[PDB]
Amino acid sequence: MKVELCSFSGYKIYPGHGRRYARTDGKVFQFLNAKCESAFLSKRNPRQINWTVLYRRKHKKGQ
Amino acid sequence: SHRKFSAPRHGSLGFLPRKRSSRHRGKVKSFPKDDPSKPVHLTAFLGYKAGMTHIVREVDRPGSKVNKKEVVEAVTIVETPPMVVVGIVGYVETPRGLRTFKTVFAEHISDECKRRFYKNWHKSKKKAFTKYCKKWQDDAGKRQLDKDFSSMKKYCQVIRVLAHTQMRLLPLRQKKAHLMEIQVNGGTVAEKLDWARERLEQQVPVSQVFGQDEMIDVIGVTKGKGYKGVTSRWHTKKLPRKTHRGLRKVACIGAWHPARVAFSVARAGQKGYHHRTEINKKIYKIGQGYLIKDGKLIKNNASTDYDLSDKSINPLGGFVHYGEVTNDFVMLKGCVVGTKKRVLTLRKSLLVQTKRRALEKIDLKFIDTTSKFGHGRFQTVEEKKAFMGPLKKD
Amino acid sequence: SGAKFRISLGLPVGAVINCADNTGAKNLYIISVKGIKGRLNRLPAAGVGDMVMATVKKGKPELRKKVHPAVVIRQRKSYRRKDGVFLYFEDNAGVIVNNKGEMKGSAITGPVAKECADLWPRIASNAGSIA
RNA sequence: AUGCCUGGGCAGGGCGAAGCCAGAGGAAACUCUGGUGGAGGUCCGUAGCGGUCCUGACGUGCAAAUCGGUCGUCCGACCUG
RNA sequence: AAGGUGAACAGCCUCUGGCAUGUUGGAACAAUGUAGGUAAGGGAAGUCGGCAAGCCGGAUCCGUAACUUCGGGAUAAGGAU
RNA sequence: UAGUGACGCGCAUGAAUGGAUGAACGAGAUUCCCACUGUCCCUACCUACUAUCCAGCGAAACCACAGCCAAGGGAACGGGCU
RNA sequence: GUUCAUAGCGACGUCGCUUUUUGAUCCUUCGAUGUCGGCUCUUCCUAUCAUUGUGAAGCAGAAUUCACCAAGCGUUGGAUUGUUCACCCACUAAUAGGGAACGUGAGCUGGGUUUAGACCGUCGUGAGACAGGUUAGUUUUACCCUACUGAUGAUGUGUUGUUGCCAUGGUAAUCCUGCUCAGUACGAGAGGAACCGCAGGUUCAGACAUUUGGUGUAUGUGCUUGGCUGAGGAGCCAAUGGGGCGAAGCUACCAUCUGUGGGAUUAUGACUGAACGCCUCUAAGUCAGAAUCCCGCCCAGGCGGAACGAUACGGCAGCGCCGCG
RNA sequence: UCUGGGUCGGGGUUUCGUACGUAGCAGAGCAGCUCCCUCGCUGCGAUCUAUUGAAAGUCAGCCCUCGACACAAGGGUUUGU
Repeated sequence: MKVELCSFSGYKIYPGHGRRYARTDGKVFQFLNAKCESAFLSKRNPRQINWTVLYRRKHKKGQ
Repeated sequence: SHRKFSAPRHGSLGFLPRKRSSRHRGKVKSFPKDDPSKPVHLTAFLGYKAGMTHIVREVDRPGSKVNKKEVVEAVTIVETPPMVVVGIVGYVETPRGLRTFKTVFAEHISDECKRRFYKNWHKSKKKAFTKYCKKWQDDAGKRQLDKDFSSMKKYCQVIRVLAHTQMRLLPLRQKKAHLMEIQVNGGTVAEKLDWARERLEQQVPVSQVFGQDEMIDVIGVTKGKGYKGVTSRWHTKKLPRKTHRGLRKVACIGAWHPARVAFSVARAGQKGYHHRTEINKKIYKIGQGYLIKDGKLIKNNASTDYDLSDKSINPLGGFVHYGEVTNDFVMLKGCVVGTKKRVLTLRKSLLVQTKRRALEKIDLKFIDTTSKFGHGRFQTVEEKKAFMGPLKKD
Repeated sequence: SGAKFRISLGLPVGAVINCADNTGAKNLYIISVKGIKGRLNRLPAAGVGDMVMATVKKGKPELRKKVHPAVVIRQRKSYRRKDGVFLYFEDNAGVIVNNKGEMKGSAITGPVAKECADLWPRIASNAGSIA
């Protein structure tokens, strides 16, 4: 079972859950849920949204 | 005149007494025909629907486009604690039908089974089977019981066993156990009666009655939906918006010359709570309940040879609107009739199951355990803790 | 040998998909779908990799005002794979084809769904990206 | 329904006609540019007047012709005691 | 004929003043309805007919065709904030 | 079989019983296109007020007698007759 | 029809069936039976378009028309027209024909017949007429009885509870594509099958929400316009203020799962076998035989049964078996 | 009386997205004071940073509680072989 990473949030996507979006330019994205899907489609930058793993890496939260 | 454009009718004419089922527990309308060559075995069991989840496995059907590829299937969990045998009953075939001949109950009967005989348990004095148990503690009673068993052996053609579920081991609120007659199929009538008598006042697990990779039937009451219109009950075409006296209604009921409404006309009424018998449900996994040797053993429920984790079939926070499954369970392919907490009857298949898809062996690779109380994203609380790290509530 | 493994279809009769080949056509108005028995008041629906009949509503006058066979490559409606992933391609795109399955063009712009690629080998051969 | 007499009433905005001022060009005739001006049985639109469509609601109704939305007009052949 | 927003006597909120929701109340939220909404993909393929609903909508800055009675069309169409 | 442009052979067009044209306008009648949407594919869900039940108050139309069907005849399609 | 009447047709004549067309009569209705279409929906008929089983050829295969048992299951989406009718486009096994007061208006629409306002052409001096065209033109009432869908219930079983039986009714699955057979049988060639198997799909039926989508007033959590608590904080009003995300619950071939086996035989093909010393499926007798019929699977369960448990300790009681009055 | 259920609270899960307050040498800048010092001090100031994946809701039709509270043979109508 190939577990994918969410293209917006970064959470692991199990085979049962998630959604796949193949853009016309020729690249594929995986979305954990409709929240992340809508956030990505609204062109929101994941590094400015607090709960995103990219935001946590950027702000050095935890560890 | 005739109908211009032909179209198939709405609904099934063979399924339309559209009334709330008089019974709540599924009735086995037909048991498998007993062949007097196989050993004795119970042909049915009584479980309770808990919830549904995912399953991931590799299929082994040659020639298919998805052969030797990972697939996901929806699986329904039915918690099936072992049932206590409390009585036996004989049936004699008559030209009028199948008449019950003699019913013999056990000496000791649990309060869970006793609750069924009383509509009100708090008000009653719990006097059921008070003088009947005296037959098992007297010489005259023992002789009478032996004579009854001999008469059943001589005359009865069909022998069924009265077994009741163990409501104590369930998270359900109710304590009134469900009793059920299960027809025993096996050898001669004498050997069958001897086996049934030996199994008296004994537990019966699901491994005895059913095995892995078996096609069975699920009998139960549909989740009720109350009074419904024709558009929902029979899925008829909706009238256009311009209609004056409603649009979610059947427009033409019948013709003029027959001055009566036919039974085949789709009418508004009760929808749901219908007795149903789904067939060809595949047992993906018969999982063992919680057992203790030194500590709790919860891995046996959801851990597989490819996952080797410490997860149980219970998702995070338990099953929604059911509880936590701690007893033996059966995992069936696809959905089954009835809502949560609903009692279901599992019956052995009535047909010779010789098919490419019905003989396929199932080897699971991954069992989903994400919380169903929303969009769950973590399989286990340990993984969630590892991913999140420390929180403020620490 | 491999089966179709039906998926969600969201291109009924009347859908205008975009042409994804260098034939010269811009739009393809779907007029009907092959291999559909039909039902009363039920519009035929076309999914990924389904053979359809279309008309060039915009493009070369040679291709306009005539019926062309075509194969649907991408659909914006999300369809479920056999392994449990839902996929949609952000647009409805198709390519003009003949009766025997040979493409009338020479190249395909954008990705091509794996269902269509497996069902039509020539479209897979001309495909740049799969799924 | 119409004629007459005597009274009352009709937010806020768009188009910017005659007339006038300044600048530039011309040999003249005069012509272009920027302003001022607020005329119109002028346009959007409220009060008012009327009743297109939903053939909507109701249709032993609130009502022996009413209600909702959407509507035409709203400085003049206007409305009204 | 008050204050705020607002071009406004538009709509909405508030002060002086007025009232108990308009010939009754309680308990559940079944089917039909009346009045509002939302819907993945297609976008009139439904229907006699785009009926209904929906789309655009204020202001500022650009731009504005055919025709013409040269007055208009015109807030034409189409763009940015 | 609709809409628009040309032909006249016009059952039975035609010049103040006015012909042709026509900028602006029209809650006038039609055709096509763009965008838009549950009109539809194919229905689903939510809210308010009824419909539901209860307390109180409480009518009206209609009414030969009353109301289960198949066939027959009949005054030529019966709830009554066989 | 290359030869040949009956493979398929069939002139000159002739015998019938149907009221799904128009006709004739006026028998019922003028103290009113709502007058075309379309939408929705149920059932029925075969004069069978396709699917099941077969007979036929001018049937070598494919294709094909002819005939038989046969109505179980299907008979589509659109441009035009109010249309029935009609033609075309595309798919498909096929887009077969009809009835039920020319089914169906207290079911819907009102598009055009068919009130009143108007325009055009013909006719009439005129008012006016036009199966000659165009436009706008109110579709009332169920709470009554029965029928139907559901829901309490009802007489008996001494009373209740239990697990069950069953008479009766309803009935359900249907069709197609791809691989192998096989470029094989067949055929000079072109072309081109069929049985059993494997993968699946169209329509329909029964469910269910793990996933995807929808709804969303948990008015759950943020963001915001106008106003109001002096302001910060916390809030409210603007018929759900608007707009993102959204738990649970309902829901979509818009997600997912499942859909079964026997008996008698029809058409037909046959065995033995006389009538008729021969021959014959038939006269006696016998075999194979299907989307047919019936039953099984499945829904309900009879003014119908089943055995089993307890059967009124009371502060007054009330009962069950035995025997003889 | 498998002691049961109810209320509250605690966790698990889940939805949203980082609460009020505090501090900052962050912050387009602006003003006062004066030690005219303009990183000097004091103030206004969309927003940002740490506290803070924080704050808030979470069964009414989600799961464990055995942590605190009270309550739990009680009320009325019945039927005989």
